[PDB]
Amino acid sequence: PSRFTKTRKHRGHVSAGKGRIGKHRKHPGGRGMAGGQHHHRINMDKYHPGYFGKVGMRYFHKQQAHFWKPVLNLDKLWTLIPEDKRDQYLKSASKETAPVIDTLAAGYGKILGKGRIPNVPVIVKARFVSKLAEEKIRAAGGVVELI
Amino acid sequence: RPQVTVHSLTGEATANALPLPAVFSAPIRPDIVHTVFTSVNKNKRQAYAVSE
Amino acid sequence: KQSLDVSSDRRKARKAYFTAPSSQRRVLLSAPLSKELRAQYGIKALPIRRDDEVLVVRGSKKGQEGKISSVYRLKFAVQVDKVTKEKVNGASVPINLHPSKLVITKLHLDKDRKALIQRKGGKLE
Amino acid sequence: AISKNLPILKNHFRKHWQERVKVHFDQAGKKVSRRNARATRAAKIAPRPLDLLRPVVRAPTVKYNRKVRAGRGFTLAEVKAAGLTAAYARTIGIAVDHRRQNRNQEIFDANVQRLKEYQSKIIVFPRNGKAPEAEQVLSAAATFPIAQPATDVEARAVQDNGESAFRTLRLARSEKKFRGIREKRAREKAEAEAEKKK
Amino acid sequence: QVWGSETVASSKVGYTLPSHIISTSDVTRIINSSEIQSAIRPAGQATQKRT
RNA sequence: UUAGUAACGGCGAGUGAAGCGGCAAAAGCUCAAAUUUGAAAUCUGGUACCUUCGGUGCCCGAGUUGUAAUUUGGAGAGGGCAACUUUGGGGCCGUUCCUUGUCUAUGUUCCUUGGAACAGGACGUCAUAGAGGGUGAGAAUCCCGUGUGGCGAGGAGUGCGGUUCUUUGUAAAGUGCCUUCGAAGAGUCGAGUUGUUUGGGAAUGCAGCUCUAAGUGGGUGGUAAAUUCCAUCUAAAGCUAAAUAUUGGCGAGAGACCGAUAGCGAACAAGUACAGUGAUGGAAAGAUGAAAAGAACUUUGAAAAGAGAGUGAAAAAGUACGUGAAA
RNA sequence: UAUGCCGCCCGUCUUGAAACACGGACCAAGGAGUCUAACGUCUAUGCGAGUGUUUGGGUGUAAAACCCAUACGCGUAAUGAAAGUGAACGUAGGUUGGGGCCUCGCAAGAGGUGCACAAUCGACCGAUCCUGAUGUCUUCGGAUGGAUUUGAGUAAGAGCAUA
RNA sequence: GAGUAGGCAGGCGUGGAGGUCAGUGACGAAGCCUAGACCGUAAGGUCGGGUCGAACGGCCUCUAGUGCAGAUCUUGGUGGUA
Repeated sequence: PSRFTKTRKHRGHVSAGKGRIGKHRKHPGGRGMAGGQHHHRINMDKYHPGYFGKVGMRYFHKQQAHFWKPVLNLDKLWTLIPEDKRDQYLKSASKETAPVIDTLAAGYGKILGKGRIPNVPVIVKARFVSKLAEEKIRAAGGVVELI
Repeated sequence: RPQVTVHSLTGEATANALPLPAVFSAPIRPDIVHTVFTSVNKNKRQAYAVSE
Repeated sequence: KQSLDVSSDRRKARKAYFTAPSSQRRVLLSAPLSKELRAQYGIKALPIRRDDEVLVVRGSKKGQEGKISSVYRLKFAVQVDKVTKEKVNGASVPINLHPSKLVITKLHLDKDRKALIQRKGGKLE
Repeated sequence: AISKNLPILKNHFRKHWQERVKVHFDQAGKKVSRRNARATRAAKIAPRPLDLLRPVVRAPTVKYNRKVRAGRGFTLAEVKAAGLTAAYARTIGIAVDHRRQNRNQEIFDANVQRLKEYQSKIIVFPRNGKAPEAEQVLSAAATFPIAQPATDVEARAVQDNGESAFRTLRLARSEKKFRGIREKRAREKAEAEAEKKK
Repeated sequence: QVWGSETVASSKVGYTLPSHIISTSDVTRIINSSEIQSAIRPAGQATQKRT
C-alpha cells in the first residue's frame, strides 16, 4: 500500500524526512559490516560479542543426518498414544495390557526425563534415554526396550 | 433453527421443509471477509514492466 | 467465447477488419434480405454483389431504392444508382452507403449465387 | 553501515542477480501442460498405467531408515524368485534394477509377493490373437500402495530383567571407545612376554 | 455434509466451523435482562444539567 | 528442501556446495579384448531391370594390418544331459495428429430529440449465441462473427480397430542342472612440481612439464603418513526421448501495463531523414467531417487573397483543418 | 481604486542571507525514498503445542476458485571446541510486594487466597574445577557430595502462517 | 494552544481496480474560459454563464509510474533587450 507510506505524507517538505545536514548520501559508513573492527567496533562488541575470531575445531563434510536424535520429554510421552485407546491404558493398563510407545515411528531419537508420568506400566521403545528417563519409566512400573 | 420452507419451479411454497445446515449460525466478521477478499482478488493478475 | 483459438481483443478485431483483403471485405459488406425475398428463398442476409436492387432503411436517404452501381470494397461502402448528391457546381456524385443499412429487394441471379443459395438452404434457384 | 541492534544478515546479491531472476508465472500454465501431457500419454499407452510397478525398499541414512519407500527397480533375485525373466518384466510393466542386491529377507519377501500380486491383477493381451477391451486403471502405484510394516502390537507384558538401558548404552559406548587400546594392552603385558615365558 | 453440522463432523480434513466470542449479538437483551438491571445503579437524565 | 548450512576467506569484506528426504518425468543400452576358419559369411561403387527414402542379378573395388554372426560384466562363452514355450512381412478404409473450407437462431415494429438512433419510452424475439468488432452517437436481436453441432477436401500415418494376400522355418529368442573357462580400454591411472580453479581445507577439478604403474588388480571412503582390516563401486571407449532453458524466429491467446514529451529509438515512406573520413551517432512527425458535401457562381485586386453566395448539424470544423490551455 | 500604517526575493548551504553568497527571463507538459531477497520492533488475523493448502497432485464456469497426501521449515531443550550429557527434595520451593476475587462486617477496615510482573534466596540441566562408592576386560566405571566459576537454560509450554 | 531538523495522527487531490447508486449524458459527457455565486481553517468541493462534442461521476474498498517553482533539471514553445 503506497498510499499509507510516509513518502506520500513527505511530498512538499524539502528534504523528505532525511534532514538538511545529513543530506541522505550514498554510503556514509561503507557497505555492510564494513569497519566492524574500525569505526563500528562499539556496535559489534555490544549486540554481537563473539563475531570476530575463530573458536573450536573444524569438521569437513559434516552430514546433519548423523546428529538427528530429536528429543521427547516424559511430560509429552503419553501424548504419543492415540486418544481413541488412551484412557483405557491410563485407567488400569496393569501388566500384560501395558501399552507399547514406539518413539522412533513418532520420530524421536532420545527420551529425556522432564515430566511426571502417571503410575502406569508404559513399555517405552527408544534408541537413546537419559538416566532419569529410564529411572522414572521403571518407577511408574514400565520398561525401556532399546531398538 | 428457523426450519426453511422450500419453493417449487413456479414459485409455489407448500412443499417440504429443511433445517438450517448450520453454517448460517456462524460468525459474520466483515473485517476478516474484507482482508481475505482483498488478497484473494490479487491472485488472478498478470505482470507488467517497462521491457528493459 | 468458449473456443480459445478466437480472440475477444478490441485491438486485434479492429485491425483484422480494417486490413481485411478484398475477398473477405465481400463477406464483411453483407446486406439483409426483404420480408418478401426472405419468404421466397428462406435466407437471412447475403454478401452484396454489383447489380442487386436494394432499399435504404436508415440515414437521411431512408426510403429511396434502386440497383447498386459500385461495391466500393476499399471504402467499406456500396454506391447505389439514383441515390446521389448534386454538388454546388451542378455535377452529381454517388453517396457512400453501408450495405447492412440497406435491404436486398431483388437478387442478381447467376450460377455461383444459385450455388450459394442452395448451400445456405434456399428452396428455389 | 552497521545496525542499531539487528541480526547480521547474509544477503548474496553482489553479482548481476537481476539478469537471472526466474519468476514462476508459468506455474498454472505448466500445471495444465503436465495434465494434458499425462492425458495424451495415457491415450498413446492406451490400456496400460502411466507408471511401472516399483519395488518397496528401506530408505538409507539412520535418520530415515525407520520408514520404507518405493525404490527404483525390483532386482534380478526378486524377479527370479517371483518366477519371470528380467527382460519379460521390463516389457510387461515392472521396473527392474540391475544394480540393487538383496541382503534383507523381510524386504525380499515383501517385494517378491508385490511381484506375485501385480502378476495376479494384470491381464496381459496376446500378440495377435484378440484384444479384450479392459478400461485402463491409470496409477499402478496407487493400486499397489507402499504399506509401512507395523513391527509391534498395541500393548504387552513387562518382560523385565532390570539392567538400566542407560547403563547398557553407556557400557556399549565404552566397549567401542576402548576396543583397540585393550587389544594393544592385551598384545603387551598379557602376550608378547608370555610368548617368551615358560 | 461439506461445512459440517454438530452431528456431521465435516467433509474437509479436521475442519471445525469457527466458534463465537459473543453468545448473543443482541447487546440490548443482556443489558436490560434482569441480573444486570438488578446490579446496576439508577441512571442520570441522559444529558447532564448545565450547572 | 538440505542452507545462507559443512566449508572457504588480509578467517576482514565477503563467498559457499553435497548426500539423504517429497515431488516432475522415467527406459534403457553399445563396442574393444574370442578361431567363421568345413569355407569375408561383410560393405561402397558401376551397369542392367523393377514395385524406386529402396529391391534384385552380374561386374570392378574395399577388406584378413580383420569387414559380418556371437559376447558387455547385471554378465557371458565352450562342452554335457533334459523338456517345453514364443515369433514374421506389407495393402485398404475407419479412428489418430496437423492444413484448411462450408453450413448451422433472434425486431430493423411503434412513438420522441437528432444530420444520422446504434439514445429515451412501449410492445416483443432468441439464448449452450448478452465474447468482440463494424455500421452516420451506447446494437444480443442491422451486418460480420459468438454458441452448438454437422457436412467436406488436402497432408503426416503406425496409436489402435476392422481388414485381406501370405509364411516367414527349417531359423531365431527366453528358461533349468552339471563341467571347464570367464579376455573387460597405458604417456593412461597414479605421483612430484608449476599455474589456475573450487566451499573442498598437507591440495575440488583442469592443464603444462618430469617420472610412470598394477592384475585379487584399480578408484573412492572430504587431516598428511606407516601397518592391519572393512565397505563400495569397475576408470582410462561409446549411443540414448521426457521432466529443465528459451530479451531469437514463426503462430496464437492474454493484461488492475503505456496512451503520441508516455509506450520500443520507431503508432506516420524508422534505423527513415540527417551528422561524421570512419567506426558509429540518429531525430521530429497521429486526430477536418457521417460523407469532400474540399467551397459553384458574383464583385475588389496584377496576384495571393478579400468581402459575398453556398456546402455542412456546426466553417466558433477551410486540407495553416476535433477540443484549442498558459507564456 | 484611493487613503493611514505595515511589508526587503523566493528556494538553499549556513553560527549568521534582503545580501556586493549560489539557482531562478517566461510558460506548458515530464521530473526525484521505488520494487525485491532476508530480517528487528510494533499491530491486526487465523489456528494454537502446534503451525504453514498453492514445490506438487486432484479439480475447474480455466493463470481464478475449490479440495488434498508425504515430507519439509520454524517451534515443542539446553549446553559444550568436541566425544558428550540433558531439566520436580518441596503444593513445581521460601521471602517481601501485587491487581482481582472470598469472609466478617453499615462503612472505615481487618483477615484469607493471590495471576501477571518486580526484587531476592534457593532447587534442577549442560560446561569448568575437584570428591572419588558398589564394582572390574586392573584400568575401565563415576555412584556420592561440594565449588566468590559458567550458559543466549528448566521451574503447568507461545508459537507458526499471513498482512 | 510558538516552532527548524524530526516523529506521529486526521484528511484533501490523481491514473487505474472490485462492488454499489436499476447514478449523470447528444434536450449535451469530459475538457477548457469566467473582476459571477455558495461550502470548507485548509488541501479542495459545489453551482451559474460561455465555448465544445462523446463520454463521465458519488459512495464502500483494492492498487500505484499519484500531487512541483526551483535541480546552470528535460523537451517544446515564448518573450524584454529591439
